[PDB]
Amino acid sequence: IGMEPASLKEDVQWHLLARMVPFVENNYNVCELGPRGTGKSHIYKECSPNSILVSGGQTTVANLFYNMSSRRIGLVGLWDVVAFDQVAGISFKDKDGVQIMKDYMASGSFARGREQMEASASMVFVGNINQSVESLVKTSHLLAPFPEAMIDSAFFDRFHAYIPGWEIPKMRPEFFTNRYGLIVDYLAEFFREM
Amino acid sequence: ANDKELDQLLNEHFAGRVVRKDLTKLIKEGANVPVYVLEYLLGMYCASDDPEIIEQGLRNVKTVLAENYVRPDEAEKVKSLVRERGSYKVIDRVTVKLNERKDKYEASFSNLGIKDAEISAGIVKEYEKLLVGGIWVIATLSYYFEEGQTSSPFGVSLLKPIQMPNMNMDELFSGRAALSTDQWRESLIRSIGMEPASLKEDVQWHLLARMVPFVENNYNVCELGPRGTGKSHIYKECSPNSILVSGGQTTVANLFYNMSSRRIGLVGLWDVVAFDQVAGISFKDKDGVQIMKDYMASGSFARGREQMEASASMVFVGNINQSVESLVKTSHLLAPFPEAMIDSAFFDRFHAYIPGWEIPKMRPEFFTNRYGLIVDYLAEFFREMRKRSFADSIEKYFKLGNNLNQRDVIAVRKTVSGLMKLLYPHGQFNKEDVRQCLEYALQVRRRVKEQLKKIGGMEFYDVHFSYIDNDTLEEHFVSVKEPAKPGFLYTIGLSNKGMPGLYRLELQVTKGSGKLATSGLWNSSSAKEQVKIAFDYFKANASRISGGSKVMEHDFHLHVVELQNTGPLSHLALPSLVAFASGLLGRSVQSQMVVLGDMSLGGSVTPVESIAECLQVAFDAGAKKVALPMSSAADIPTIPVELFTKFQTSFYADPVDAVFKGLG
Repeated sequence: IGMEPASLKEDVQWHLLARMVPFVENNYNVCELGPRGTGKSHIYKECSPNSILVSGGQTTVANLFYNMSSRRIGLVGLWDVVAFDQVAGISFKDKDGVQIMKDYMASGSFARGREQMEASASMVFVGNINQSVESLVKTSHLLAPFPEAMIDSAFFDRFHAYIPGWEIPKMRPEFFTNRYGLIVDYLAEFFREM
Repeated sequence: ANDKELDQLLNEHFAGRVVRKDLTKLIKEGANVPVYVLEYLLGMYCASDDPEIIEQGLRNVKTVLAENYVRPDEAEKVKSLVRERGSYKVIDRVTVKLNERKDKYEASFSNLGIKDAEISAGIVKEYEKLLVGGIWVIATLSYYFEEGQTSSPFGVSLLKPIQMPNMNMDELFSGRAALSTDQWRESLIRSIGMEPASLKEDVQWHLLARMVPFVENNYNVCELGPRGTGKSHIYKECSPNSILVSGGQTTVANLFYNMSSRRIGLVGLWDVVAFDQVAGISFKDKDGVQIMKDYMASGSFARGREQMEASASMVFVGNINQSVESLVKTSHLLAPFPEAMIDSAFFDRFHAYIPGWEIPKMRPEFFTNRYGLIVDYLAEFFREMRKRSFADSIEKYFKLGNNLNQRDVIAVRKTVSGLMKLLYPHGQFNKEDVRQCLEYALQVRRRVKEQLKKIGGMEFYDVHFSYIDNDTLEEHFVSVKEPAKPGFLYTIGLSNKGMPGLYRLELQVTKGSGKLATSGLWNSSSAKEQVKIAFDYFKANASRISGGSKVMEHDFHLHVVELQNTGPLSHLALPSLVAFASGLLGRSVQSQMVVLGDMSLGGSVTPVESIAECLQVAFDAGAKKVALPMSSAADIPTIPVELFTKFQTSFYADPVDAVFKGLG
């Protein structure tokens, strides 16, 4: 991925491995919240062609899942990993978007219109930390940076992991390895075939 | 031991057609090939239950599904392997159509993208399910191309179904007849994954009520219960032919008819449609409530330029947060429904209320791990069973009571037909089983009728659901487990049979023209005439009793509710007159009074016949007060004084004095 194993502690290496876990698991929903500059999204935009990053926070339900007009499957049918960056920006025009998301990430398939479609895409929520971890624990829940529209126990309970984005240090050149590494899409196709 | 005998019975009469359930969740994960495919594959390979047999079958199933599955995006790649190698095994959903222009059988693969594969007549005639909705199969696709040919070079050489190929009526009915009713019921309960031995028999009947919608065409039912009672699992994972409208935001364009696309809504594609989280139901279009009313009324709804018929059965699954008794005393149990649909006629549509509170929360001792029916098997069982009808089986043994009008008759008939189809598909059944299914149907219908009563007032008061035996002519009354207002009182009297009974009289007074109407008098002409005499006395004595209230300017209806099932009551003049006085003056009758005796048109009161049993009933009723004529004073010594000691007795001189004693 370009990180230096010798320059990182073993726990941070485990966290980075947890970052790539979704690439091998079908319908893996994972949420990571971490400080800026910690290289959260680099793995999701540079290190894999089977992963897509959705920025801007505003995206339509049909675009992700299935279009009534064009009768074609959405992003979940096209990429192995779908990653929502800047989770604070997540907003849906339809109110059922949250419900259809919940059904999808619960069952791996969604019934929209008259038809139920399967999808093995794994969903990731990458967000920025604004306040210290101790203060966040004392005053609120760690999932606070999600907008109020999706702050729900049922919505969060489908999540399988909350990655400690604070534990990984902010990206610095000594963290960027310069040794021999596996080919990027070699590793990506490895992930796909596993 | 009995469950083991059930296993051998299933293996004898459902060979390769049933399977256990723990392996299903073991292989569940999230990979592919939906659950019924998995469990049919388990049933075909894993025959016995030797630990080695079980484990090897599991490993074989997993390795086969992991080796011969094809994902869509790589499908073209597979084609090349077919071309260069000449033959290749693939797992795919195949659907077969007859090309009459070429007069050949043309199979299409949903994932591979082949739309014109050639398939032999023998294979398609072997598995008729290829011609219905397409099935996941393992196929050895072969490639053979000729220059200038018109037929597609891709042909199917070998095809093995990973799903069920067929269901036979005769072996099905024979296997059902091979088991007892309790055994069959527990078999179906285990089929969903529930352990019947961990659930009470009444919970088993409620579970069967849950499967009732799948088997009866155009069946409306509502079930409200606490969180985690397992309401939605049946309607989501236990049927490929049912749908659960999530989010509450359903549009009549999406639900009934999208006139933009000229396409019928959901009600045309699924056998069961269920609304979870009923409180969240909100219709953007105003027609939603009325279109649902009409569809439940007929099963056919008019939209745009066409009348469309649909047989989808409608289920309303809801969550209750408060205790049962709180909603019972403070509200109606149909409270969770949104205010927009809280209407008498809308809930009049419903054929049954399932008591979700009586359902205990799921806990793996409730989850069976024994042999069960295949979910695909049971679902297509329901689908086939929908074509039949046992609704006329009720007339052979019982007749319905007069308190159920046409719609209540329709609802109970549909429910009894559904239970008959579930428990006795073979068509042979006894009079006791008809009794049981009929009484359950009457319970749920009466529950709905009580809710309609509480919501709408007068027009749903006839809630005394009962059924009469054809042979013994005995009537059985069935009920539900779960400062009197003016015009409300109690009376004790001998029935037509001469036995003492207590009855509640309820008078509703509105503005009108002085008319009087009666209900709940068991069509007794003498009782109606007693009521008419009482009202004539009330009109004649309006000045004496009311002191100015006009009887002529108001309309009155009085209803009789029987509490002890003693029979029809004849003498009603005095209680009716007391009801008139209480309702018109708006003064509550004093608590725990029973109005007794009868009065003639001239105002003469009659002694209470068998005053001893009447006052004993008053004691047993929880009363503390008695209103009695002076003619029953000579009957005072005939009762022990200790029985009198629990009442504060108030005698009266005339019916007007009876009014004064009652109102205080």
